[PDB]
Amino acid sequence: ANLIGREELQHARDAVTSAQAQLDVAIQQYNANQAMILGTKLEDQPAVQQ
Amino acid sequence: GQVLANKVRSTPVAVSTAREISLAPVNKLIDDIVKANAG
Repeated sequence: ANLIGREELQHARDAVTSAQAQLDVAIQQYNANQAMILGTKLEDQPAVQQ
Repeated sequence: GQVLANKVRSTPVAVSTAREISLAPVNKLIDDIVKANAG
């Protein structure tokens, strides 16, 4: 309805995008950590077997 | 006269090939292991 400045809408939209990107970073970090487990039992992990 | 041998030949004597191993099965095992740990 044109009741706020357009710079306020731009800032809010950019904030949403930035939050999405930060969430992506966190998710990929967690996925990277899970690459070393692969959901196997404790005795099946390579180090314990070695 | 021919007292000392003076000829060469490009063919070996007494070739033995047994005890030479083929590495296919171990390569299959390696592929299987690598595929299991990639997800």
